[PDB]
Amino acid sequence: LDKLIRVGIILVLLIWGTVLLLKSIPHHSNTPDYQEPNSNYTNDGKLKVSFSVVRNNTFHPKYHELH
Amino acid sequence: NEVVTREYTINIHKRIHGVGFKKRAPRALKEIRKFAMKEMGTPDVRIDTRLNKAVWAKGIRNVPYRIRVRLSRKRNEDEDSPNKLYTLVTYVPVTTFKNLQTVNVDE
Amino acid sequence: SSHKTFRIKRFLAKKQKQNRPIPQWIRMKTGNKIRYNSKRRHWRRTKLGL
Amino acid sequence: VRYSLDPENPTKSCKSRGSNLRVHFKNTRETAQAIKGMHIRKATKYLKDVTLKKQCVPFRRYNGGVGRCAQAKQWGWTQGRWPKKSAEFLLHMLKNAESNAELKGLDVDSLVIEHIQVNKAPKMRRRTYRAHGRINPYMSSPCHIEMILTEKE
Amino acid sequence: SMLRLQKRLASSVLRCGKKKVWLDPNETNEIANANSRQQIRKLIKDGLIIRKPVTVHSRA
Amino acid sequence: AVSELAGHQTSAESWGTGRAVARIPRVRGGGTHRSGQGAFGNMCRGGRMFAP
RNA sequence: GCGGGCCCGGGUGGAGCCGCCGCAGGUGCAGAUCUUGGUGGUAGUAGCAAAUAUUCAAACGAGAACUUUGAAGGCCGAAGU
Ligand SMILES: [Mg+2]
Ligand SMILES: [Mg+2]
Ligand SMILES: [Mg+2]
Ligand SMILES: [Mg+2]
Repeated sequence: LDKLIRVGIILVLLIWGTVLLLKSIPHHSNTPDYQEPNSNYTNDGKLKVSFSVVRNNTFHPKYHELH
Repeated sequence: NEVVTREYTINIHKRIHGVGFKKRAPRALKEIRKFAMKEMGTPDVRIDTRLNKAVWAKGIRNVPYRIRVRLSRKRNEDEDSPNKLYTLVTYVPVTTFKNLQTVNVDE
Repeated sequence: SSHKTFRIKRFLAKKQKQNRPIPQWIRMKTGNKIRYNSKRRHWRRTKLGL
Repeated sequence: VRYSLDPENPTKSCKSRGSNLRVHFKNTRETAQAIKGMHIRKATKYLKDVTLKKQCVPFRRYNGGVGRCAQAKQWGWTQGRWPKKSAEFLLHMLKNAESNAELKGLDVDSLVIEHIQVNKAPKMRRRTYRAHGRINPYMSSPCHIEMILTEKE
Repeated sequence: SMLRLQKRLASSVLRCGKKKVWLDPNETNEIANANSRQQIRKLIKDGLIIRKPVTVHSRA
Repeated sequence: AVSELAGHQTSAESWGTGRAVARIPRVRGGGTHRSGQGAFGNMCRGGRMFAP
């Protein structure tokens, strides 16, 4: 019976708290994977900065020859 | 003891001497802060907005040579900061600065 | 371009729908080797050269 | 985890470490060398003075191009700077170590830094754009820092 | 804390440039919860937000 | 035996002299890692084994 | 053991391995401006300097030179920023 009374108390406390404190709350939207997707996107950005750099012809303004 | 108020006339002319045109009024406010810190032993100095307007009245290149300000030390009533007291500097409109001394405004 | 044709609009719509990230519950599957979408497309780089 | 130079008396010693901290390795190493062997209160006071540019950190190994200052005369050295980010990063480490000692049941005002070590962390990669269509790496140099405090007084 | 939306909406409601939009610096909290218009118009009616007069360009 | 096409499926040309590279056929163009890298040689990665 | 190398001791490691008689080879690297990958000195260095300019107070905030609000000083000056 003690467990049941504890459950009742918890439920009433939660209801009171929400009514007098918490703000707007989303119903359910398949709670974002962002908690680990932060590190996943950190690795993804490490991949993104690893994009291939195209080769280029090095400029060199040389002088004249010889005669 | 530490709640006294008094008036000072700061010579901005000899403190902003040799500074650039675009860094003269900000230097004037920096010198006002330094003057308040040196006179009143409070690292926290708050400048009144009207004092800023008085400093900036004639643009950034031309700052008034003399300006008379009130130096008031307060209690910092509610902030739980390491600085126990702070100083408030208020602009005093004055016609002429001749024979004006650092008169202490008794409370 | 605000003057697009129907085919181009359908292509853009399909790309936009494909740009979304991978759902989290995929990671909990038994035989899963995928950690991120790895095919995300941003509009600054990889300019979708139509 | 594994600590290099394990404490001689684990009963009266606390530990603290951090992984992949985005702070320059050379400045942090110099600050750790300067702070090594100090008392905990002295170490905190020295770090706070460094943040206020009242005391400098002597640069002895990585001193190429470092300017000179009068603050370095206290250490018998010429080079010196005032690394702020490194000082804050290892001051948070000092706070964590003090909390660990307090939880473990140790005298906070008797702790000294017996061991402190800074190791290089894997580099983050960014890119910079140069002349004639060239791209060169623009990479961060994070570090791993671990230290052991021992009650010695 | 963040009142760019309110100023942008008040400029459209008053049909001014938002250079003349004056948000009350004291009661910013009451401005903050006015995300939608027709509620900013209520603040205009209350006088919390006013359109400032144009800068004087004398001709004399 | 190894496949006859192993290593020669690429179209690689050797960059001429006047460049810091070492006169080895390299992958032509592209924005890939396998671009200007090296092919057709037994000393190159991927490449082709000597005397298949 | 002249040598090519090899046999034991200790630690880590967790699942296959070696000697001998013969057979076979994609069988031994210091270089080839060799190929691929990684890491140093340079070096906490070059640099973060094209187009006049910012300052004060408050708010949110753990944290404010860079956010927002108000005030002041400026610029773009109807072929306009
Ligand atoms: Mg582009
Ligand atoms: Mg280019
Ligand atoms: Mg430099
Ligand atoms: Mg002009």
